[PDB]
Parts: sequence; structure tokens; C-alpha cells
Amino acid sequence: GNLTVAVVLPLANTSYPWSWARVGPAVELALAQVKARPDLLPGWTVRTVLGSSENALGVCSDTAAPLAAVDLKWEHNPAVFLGPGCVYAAAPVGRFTAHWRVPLLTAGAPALGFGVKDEYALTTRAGPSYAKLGDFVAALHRRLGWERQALMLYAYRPGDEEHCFFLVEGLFMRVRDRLNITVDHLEFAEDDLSHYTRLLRTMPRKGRVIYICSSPDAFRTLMLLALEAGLCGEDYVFFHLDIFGQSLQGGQGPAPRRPWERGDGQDVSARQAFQAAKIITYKDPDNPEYLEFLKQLKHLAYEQFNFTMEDGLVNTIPASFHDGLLLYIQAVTETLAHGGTVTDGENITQRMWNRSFQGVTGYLKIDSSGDRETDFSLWDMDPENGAFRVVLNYNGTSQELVAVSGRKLNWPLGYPPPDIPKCGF
Amino acid sequence: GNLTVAVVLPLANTSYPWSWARVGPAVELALAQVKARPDLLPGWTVRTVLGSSENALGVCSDTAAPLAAVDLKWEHNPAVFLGPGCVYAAAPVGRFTAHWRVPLLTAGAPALGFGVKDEYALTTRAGPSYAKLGDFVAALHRRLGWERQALMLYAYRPGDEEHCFFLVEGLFMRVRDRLNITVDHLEFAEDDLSHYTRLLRTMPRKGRVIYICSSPDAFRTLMLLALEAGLCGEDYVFFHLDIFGQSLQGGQGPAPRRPWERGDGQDVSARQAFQAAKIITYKDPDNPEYLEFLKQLKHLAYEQFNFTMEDGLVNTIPASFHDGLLLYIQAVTETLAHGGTVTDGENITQRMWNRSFQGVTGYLKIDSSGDRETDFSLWDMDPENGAFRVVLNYNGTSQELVAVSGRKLNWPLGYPPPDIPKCGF
Ligand SMILES: *[C@@H]1O[C@H](CO)[C@@H](O[C@@H]2O[C@H](CO)[C@@H](O)[C@H](O[C@H]3O[C@H](CO)[C@@H](O)[C@H](O)[C@@H]3O)[C@H]2NC(C)=O)[C@H](O)[C@H]1NC(C)=O
Ligand SMILES: *[C@@H]1O[C@H](CO)[C@@H](O[C@@H]2O[C@H](CO)[C@@H](O)[C@H](O[C@H]3O[C@H](CO)[C@@H](O)[C@H](O)[C@@H]3O)[C@H]2NC(C)=O)[C@H](O)[C@H]1NC(C)=O
Ligand SMILES: *[C@@H]1O[C@H](CO)[C@@H](O[C@@H]2O[C@H](CO)[C@@H](O)[C@H](O[C@H]3O[C@H](CO)[C@@H](O)[C@H](O)[C@@H]3O)[C@H]2NC(C)=O)[C@H](O)[C@H]1NC(C)=O
Ligand SMILES: *[C@@H]1O[C@H](CO)[C@@H](O[C@@H]2O[C@H](CO)[C@@H](O)[C@H](O[C@H]3O[C@H](CO)[C@@H](O)[C@H](O)[C@@H]3O)[C@H]2NC(C)=O)[C@H](O)[C@H]1NC(C)=O
Ligand SMILES: *[C@@H]1O[C@H](CO)[C@@H](O)[C@H](O)[C@H]1NC(C)=O
Ligand SMILES: *[C@@H]1O[C@H](CO)[C@@H](O)[C@H](O)[C@H]1NC(C)=O
Ligand SMILES: [Cl-]
Ligand SMILES: [Cl-]
Repeated sequence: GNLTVAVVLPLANTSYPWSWARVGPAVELALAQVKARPDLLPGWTVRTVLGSSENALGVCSDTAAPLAAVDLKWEHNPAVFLGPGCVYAAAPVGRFTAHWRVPLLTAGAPALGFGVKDEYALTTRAGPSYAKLGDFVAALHRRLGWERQALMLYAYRPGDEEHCFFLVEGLFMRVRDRLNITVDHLEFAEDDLSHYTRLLRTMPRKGRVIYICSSPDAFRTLMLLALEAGLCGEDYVFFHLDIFGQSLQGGQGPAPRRPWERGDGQDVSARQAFQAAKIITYKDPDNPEYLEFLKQLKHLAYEQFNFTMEDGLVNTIPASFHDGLLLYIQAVTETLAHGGTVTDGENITQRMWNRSFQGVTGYLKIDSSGDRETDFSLWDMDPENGAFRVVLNYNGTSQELVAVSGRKLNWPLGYPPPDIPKCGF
Repeated sequence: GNLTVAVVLPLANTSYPWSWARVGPAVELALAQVKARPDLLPGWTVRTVLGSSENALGVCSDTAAPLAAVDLKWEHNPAVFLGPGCVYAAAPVGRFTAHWRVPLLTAGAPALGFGVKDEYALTTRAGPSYAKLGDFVAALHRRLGWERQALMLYAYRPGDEEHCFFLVEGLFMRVRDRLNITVDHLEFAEDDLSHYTRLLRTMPRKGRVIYICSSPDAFRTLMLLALEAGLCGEDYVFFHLDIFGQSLQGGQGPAPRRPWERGDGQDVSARQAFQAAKIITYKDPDNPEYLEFLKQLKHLAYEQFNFTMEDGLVNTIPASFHDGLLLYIQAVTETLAHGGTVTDGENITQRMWNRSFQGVTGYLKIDSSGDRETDFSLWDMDPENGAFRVVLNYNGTSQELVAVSGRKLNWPLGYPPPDIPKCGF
């Protein structure tokens, strides 16, 4: 027969990690791999039908993605949706597909609300999620004996689609469930530097292990202000939640990175102000298969879409789409092998959840709730060179932290500071 | 042929002005009238197909209305929608039907955002709108000479679907558009005895003509507190925006009303505190046809729905559905008379707007933008008896204020107070 895959992604705005400009080559490579293997959907042809998830301004919209999804459903009758990765379109599209009893694959839509599989039935997230970051932090605290309190700051910009709110919301919700700690939210406006005056006043009393989600330049400015306030590393620890490694030139590959230098003259102070800062990012797959997949993905993207893909940590999202589509194809193959049909949403989807799969991004695990178990990396500075590099790795399947190359976290005192001062608040 | 009408309303909650329990008999009477008259759609058959606008909790939600609309569209292929009435359900359905190029009739959804016919194409509102209330006050200020400043308070309550917010938003925007006055928003928590204390402090330094949107009990409490202060009627005038006459036992019929009489023992003070308060409501249709329509609508509702309707101004919302649907049926009758078809949404809608119609609720006018021109009533106290009765009427079509039965507004000072006091704030 013919199996139709319905895609609702940005078709003409090549500025999202899930934009069709960079996800299209991934899906094409996956489908070319399905045809090559006779062990996947024998005697079947997979087809993609495209719908756009953006309004006339060229950005995400929760009012255009549902319309595109409804049009695709009526016209073509797909078997699966390669649904939106965008937090605001993904919600209505997922509600619609849950109503229709159709699976929805996505490597985006990482918000916390999308993981309540009672309202979002049959949806699978093959990419990173924000709640799983809360796991990592927990595994970190147990390691360093921080069991009392924590503070979480997120920045606000008019442009971004409210990214740090969702990131810190997921992190907070999942960390307050697994630890008996007191966690304090806080929001600040990234534009104006007057809020940074209030932030430095209200942070020595409300917390001593801080997690900031602001952008790279905002974080560097805030850290310089903190140094000017005498917030040495002997007391505080600032973790920058930079999931896609934008402050590390993508955070891809073994190279020395200096995220505190801008050639602005004010660098000697910036180096001394990053001695109390660690950076939390997604983890780079470190296998040859991922490198080859990128090598040919960058070529196909240039040829097919006239788009030049830059090296970075945002290619894990196209890789996740590739892996998730292959996993779904395998699940459908098993379903047809056991006397079913491609329209069996429940039997297909429950052969995807709670199992392990081998893809370009390594050996991945889809937990029993339908989301994927994400791995993370912690970057710390070098006392001698002053360059950042990955020091800790976190495997979310086994849920553990590992040192990389016989290099340990660099603390000014030699041990982590207490999350509660000895004679303070 | 067969003309299908798609209904998306509350089919089981029977507690809304537009609930199917009380709108169903109206539609049924309308369709019975269509069959009786050979001058309307000669020969055609009109039939309704029902979908529900509410979730499992029984309340109307923006998540369950679009799903029902999509199901109806795909299963029955309607020619017109009796779209939702709720402000939150009507937006997604309005956008969907604008996309499909299908007309959407409604006597609910009064919010301001629903009137931007660039986004909500082909939608007709046959019932009251909140923006038209901004017209009324504009015609009031001009009459009374207030042309300097105004203050608008609205209450917040967890239960209601943010009603006063939308009401005061529409009033604010439409009065700012067409008056050279400065007007200030304020929100207060209805179930918060401290908020009234903190509001009577900031009211005297923010305006002299106040418009309050809250419940009857909240307004009575606020008026008693104001009298407890020195806020006499020689200085302020408080306008209670009670569109459906909840504080006047429905506000329909010529009977004396005492909205300050609560049987609490705090009535001698309440009467003295309502001498500086006027009440703004919708206008009761004052023709025999409306009375007969109500007489038989109540009977039909009880017979066919096991629901007993209590008289009031809410009964004008079903009547609107009876009028608007008869307007549409006329428009689609003229289209078929000029070589058109029932699926020409644009040609049909152009024959409903900018024209006048004769219905049970009088001679109505649909302005050039597609919203009905609403009429209003102003109620004021009687010095001799203390009862409330309509003193002023407002015709939306002609935009005129008319005195009723030789009654003059009762001002304690003899003339309206100034909107800005001499040597004032
Ligand atoms: C592709 O989509 C992107 C969205 O990622 C559009 O890019 C604009 O991106 C900036 C941030 O990089 C946003 O700030 C901007 O939206 C906001 O901009 C200003 C702040 O400068 C804000 O005040 C506005 O209210 C607005 O919300 C994004 N653009 C828009 C229209 O919002 C980009 O235009 C798209 N490109 C193409 C070719 O379509
Ligand atoms: C993260 O942790 C997992 C384990 O916690 C790492 O390795 C995998 O572990 C599972 C068991 O939990 C192994 O099954 C898997 O290796 C075998 O899986 C299948 C099942 O039989 C087998 O057919 C395969 O050929 C393979 O032998 C482990 N994966 C391997 C060995 O690649 C996982 O690697 C960790 N991730 C990282 C990035 O280190
Ligand atoms: C029919 O729908 C009505 C809604 O109009 C449901 O009635 C409840 O109405 C009250 C106000 O009259 C709402 O407050 C209530 O929703 C709120 O209730 C509490 C307030 O005490 C608030 O704290 C809650 O968060 C909630 O928002 C309405 N009910 C619900 C579930 O919201 C009524 O249940 C419906 N009746 C039937 C028979 O289905
Ligand atoms: C509100 O105002 C309108 C006018 O501003 C009131 O009366 C109607 O006025 C229009 C002209 O603007 C009249 O056309 C209409 O009467 C005739 O309308 C049609 C058109 O020819 C005709 O066929 C009818 O038979 C009727 O003679 C007026 N409506 C009438 C007389 O009922 C309107 O009544 C005002 N509303 C209230 C509640 O007072
Ligand atoms: C998931 O599978 C593992 C074994 O493969 C099993 O132990 C576990 O209970 C499963 N969970 C669910 C929800 O089936
Ligand atoms: C509406 O119709 C009246 C006459 O019937 C006309 O004067 C007015 O210009 C019309 N407006 C529009 C938008 O057609
Ligand atoms: Cl999207
Ligand atoms: Cl509704």
C-alpha cells in the first residue's frame, strides 16, 4: 500500500532548529534508508505531504498550524503526523490528532504541558524535553550534597517565543518532585540593564546556587556585574542553561572555547568573573555514524534547499526527527507483522514507547510515558588556559554522571560551596 | 434542495444566555415560520445538526468547540454556522469558518476582538456587542457636558469567563476612539474586602464619573462603603454596567425595583447610598410581537426541553438568534433569486450587512461592519418612592437619547456634577 506522512513545520523560514529547510533533508535520508533496507515495511511506499505552520509574518502561529493540519487530514488522510516542533502550534495540533486517534511524532514541542498523555494521546517526542533537564539537575545535587535551596532566573525578550519561561518551568516542576529542596522562581527583563541592579540586590538573600536561562550576552553582563558586587566563586555557583550551546560557538567538537571574550577590552575582568560559572548544554553524540550523517545532511541541505547548515548542537533536532521516523517505521512493521494495520494508533504507538532504538544519535530510550531520555553535558573552565570544555556527561537512560577524560570540576575552594551559607540566611 | 445549519452551542449546560436549552425553541420557531411563509426559500428544506461547545466539566471551552466544528464540517457540510456564544469558544471557530469561507451567525461573542472582519471574514453578530456600549456613553457625555475625564472599574471573579474585563475593554476602546477625554482602567478583586478599601482611596484622585462592572452585591457593598466615606451625590456619579439586569429582577416589565433592598437591616443607609448611582442595561423590546414570542417560547422550552425560562433581558439573546437566522434565510433567498447559490458566502453576507430588518425584537439595523446596532436603557432612582425605573432610552440606529414618559434624570444638585471639580485633583 501507500503510507502518507503529514508534515506541519516552517516551510519557508529557515531560522528554527526544526525548520523544514534543515529537517527536510533528514526526512529524505530516512526515507531513502527505508527503501534500501528490505527489512523495513516491505512492499510499501512512504510519501510526505507538506503543510506550513506559520502565518503571513513568517513565524510560528497557533492559529495557522491547526488550519494546515485540518487541511492535510481532510485532503490526504495521513497515517502519522510529523507534527510541529513549536510550543504554541504543537498544543492545538496535538489536541486535534489526539481527537482523531492519529500518532504525532515530534522532536520539538518540549514544553511541560505537552507531556500529559491523558490529554495528548498517541504523541511521541523523539527529541529533547525540558522536564528531563530537571532530572539532570537532581542527579547533580545528589553528587555535590546540595539539599537545601536553589534559585532559578529566566530572562524575557519580546522576540523569542517565550523560551526561558518554558525551560525554567519544566526544570522547576521536575526538580521539585524529586528533591526535598526549596526552589525560587524569578523573572527579569533582558533588554534593560536596570533590572540587573535589582537582580544583584535580591540574589544574595534568596539563593546561593543559581540557574540562569538568559542569552549569552545577558549572562556575560550579569556575571560581570556579579563580580563588581564581590560575588566571588568561593560562595556562589551560576549555571547557565544554554541548551543549544550558543555561547560556545555551537558547543560541537573538541575545541577550546572562551565564552567570556568579546574583544571589548573588558575581558580580563570577564575571565575572572567566569571562574564561578558552569554551562549546561545538550550532549553531542560522539559516534562516527552521527558525523557521517551530518556530513551528508549538510550537502543535501545545500543542494535541495539552497541552505547552508552551520556546525552546532542544533543538528541533533534533525537527527532526532530522522531517528524518530525510523523508530515509527519499525513499530509499524511489527504491527503489520502481527496482523494489524497502519491505522492502529494504539498498537503502533505502544510498540514505540518504553523501548530502546539504535539510531545515528546513539542508543536511545523512549521512556514509558512516551518521551525520550535526554543526555546532558556540563562545561567548566580551565585554571591554566581559561578555556571551557566538557567536564561532565549525563546519561539519562541509566541516569548517571560520568567524568570525561580524567578532568574534574574546578572549584576555587577545591570543593563545591554549600547551598546554604554556614551563618547566613 | 436541503440547507443544513450547523449549531455549536452548550447542548446540556442550560445555564448560559445562549444555551441550547433556551435557544433551541427559538430556532425551532424560526424554522416553523420559514415553512409557513412561501416567500422564504420556496420549497427548500432547512435542517439543523447539533454539536457541543463544552468540555467534560460542562463549561464552554476553546478546546472543545473547534473540534465539534471540524466534525460537523466534515460530516454534514453545512451552509452556515450558528457559531458559539462564548468569547473563548467563538474565536477558534470564527477563524476556522473564515478559512472555509462559510458564514457564521451568532448573537453571542460580544468581545472587541471578534469585530476585526479582516481576520473574521463573513461573521455576523445579530446580538448585542460590547463596543456598541461605548457609543452609548459617548452619546451620554455629549448630552451632560462631561468632556474631561472618566474612570472605569471592573471586578475579577474566578467563576465567570472574564466577563467584565471584556465589557470594559470594549467600552474603553470605543469611547477613547470617538471622544477627546482621558479615561483610566482599573481592576479589583470582587471577593476581596480589602480591595474596596484600597479602591475608595484611589477613586477620589482618579475621576468624577465612574463606570463600574461587577455583581449586584459587590456594587451594593461598594456603594455602602462610599456612603460611609463622604462621597455624596453632589460630587460623583456611579454608573453600574448591568447589561442583563441582574440587579433589577431581570429588568423587564414596568414594575418598581429596589436594587438596594436586600432584607439585611442595612437598607436605610443603602437607599441613601444609591441616590448617586444610575444603572445601564440592555433595552427591553417594547412591542407586542416580542411579548407573544416570549409567551410561546417559554411554553415550547418547557415542553420540548424540560427547562423553565424565567423572564428577563437574557431572553433577548434567544430572540436575536431567531431574528438573525431569519435575516440570513432572507439573504440566501435573494441570492438564489439573482443566479447565485447557497454556497456563495460573500454574496450572501453582503446582503445581510448595511441593511435593516423587521423581527420580533423590533426594527433592527446591521451596520456596514456586520454588527447589530444595539439599544440601551438608563435607570435612575425616584426621590419620592426610592424605586428604580427606566428614565432614558438609546436607539443605536439613530444614535439618540430619548426621555421616557416625562421622566427627568434625578440629580440631587439639580444638574449633573462636573467630570472635573473646580480646584480638583
Ligand atoms: C522567520 O521567523 C523569525 C522568528 O524566529 C522572524 O524573526 C524575528 O526574530 C526576532 C528575534 O530574532 C523577533 O524579535 C521578531 O519578532 C519580534 O521582534 C520585535 C523585537 O525586535 C518585537 O518587538 C516584535 O513584537 C516581534 O514580536 C521576529 N519577527 C517577527 C515578525 O516577530 C523572521 O522575520 C522570519 N523570517 C522570514 C524570512 O520570514
Ligand atoms: C546510556 O546507557 C545505556 C545503558 O544504560 C548504554 O548502553 C546500552 O545499554 C543497553 C542496556 O540498558 C544495551 O542493551 C545496549 O546494547 C545492546 O542493545 C541491544 C539489545 O540486545 C543489542 O542488540 C545491541 O547490539 C547492543 O549490544 C547498550 N548500548 C550500546 C552497547 O551501544 C548507552 O550506550 C549509554 N549512552 C551513552 C551515550 O553512553
Ligand atoms: C454549567 O456551566 C457552569 C459555568 O457557567 C458551571 O458552573 C460553575 O459556575 C460557577 C459560577 O457560577 C463557576 O465559578 C464554576 O467554575 C469555577 O468555580 C470555582 C468558583 O467557586 C473556581 O474557583 C473554579 O476554578 C472554576 O473556575 C463553574 N463550574 C466549573 C466547573 O468551572 C456548571 O458546573 C455547569 N453545569 C452543568 C450541569 O454542567
Ligand atoms: C430606531 O430608529 C429607527 C430609525 O432611525 C426607527 O424607525 C425606523 O426608521 C427607518 C428609517 O431609518 C424606517 O425605514 C422604518 O420604518 C419603515 O421601514 C421599511 C423600509 O421601507 C418599511 O417597509 C416599514 O414598513 C417601515 O414603514 C422605521 N421603523 C419602524 C417605523 O418601525 C426605529 O423604530 C427605532 N427603534 C426604536 C425601538 O424606537
Ligand atoms: C517497560 O518495559 C520494561 C521491560 O522491557 C518493563 O520492566 C517495564 O515494566 C515496562 N513498563 C511498562 C509501562 O510497560
Ligand atoms: C450602506 O447603504 C447606505 C444606503 O442604503 C449607503 O448610504 C451607505 O454608503 C452604504 N455603505 C456601504 C459600506 O455600502
Ligand atoms: Cl512548527
Ligand atoms: Cl458556546
